[PDB]
Amino acid sequence: RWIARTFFDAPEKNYERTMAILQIESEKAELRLKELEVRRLMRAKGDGPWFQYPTIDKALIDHSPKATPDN
Amino acid sequence: SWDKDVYPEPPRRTPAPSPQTSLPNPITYLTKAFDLLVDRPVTLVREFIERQHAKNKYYYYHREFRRVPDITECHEKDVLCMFEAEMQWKRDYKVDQEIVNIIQERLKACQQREGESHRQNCAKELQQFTQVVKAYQDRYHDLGAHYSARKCLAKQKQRMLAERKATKEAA
Repeated sequence: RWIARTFFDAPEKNYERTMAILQIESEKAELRLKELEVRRLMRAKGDGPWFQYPTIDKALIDHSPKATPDN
Repeated sequence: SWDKDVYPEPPRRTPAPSPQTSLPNPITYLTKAFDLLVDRPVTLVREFIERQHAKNKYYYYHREFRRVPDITECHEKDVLCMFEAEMQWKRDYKVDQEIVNIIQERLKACQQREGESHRQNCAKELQQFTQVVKAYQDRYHDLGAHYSARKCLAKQKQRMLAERKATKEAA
């Protein structure tokens, strides 16, 4: 009884530690699988803000009266 | 102490030996000398130690648990449901192993008490032994080392589905 009193831990302490720790890592695993599914559909269709390789910037396209009428 | 209804004992049967002739009886003198040389001093020592025990009073309690609901009520993944489910199942597994230990100790004690006639007054305990161990062989046996709880419920479903097909053939 003295050994359990001065050194060891209650099963309540360890049990709730296990339960909280499973909650944490279940969040981690669900976010990881959701991450890779979001990544594969976002590479497939391209609608998302990740895989957008830079196209032409149209600010340099400056329409104006040219020399030749038929451009 | 212990309950007399979980570790049963038949009543005692002891004869009174009638000596035909008179040598007499070395073991009676020897057991009276044994009583006077062993039985009195160890009793006095134990009585002293029991008074030293009963000066103060310790107590230890029995740890008790509740009924967390099921594994049949837990969902697809839900790890904070399956955890309580499978720890409740594993504690049932430990206490059920010790049920088997109690029944097998009863069988051993029926063997040694009843003497050289085994089959008298040991039919009932052998009957309940084969009953509980048939239940154990049906329920926990052929799953292996990586039991969690889910292989036991899979065995449960597979066995009752096979017996459902058997009674459909028996219909």
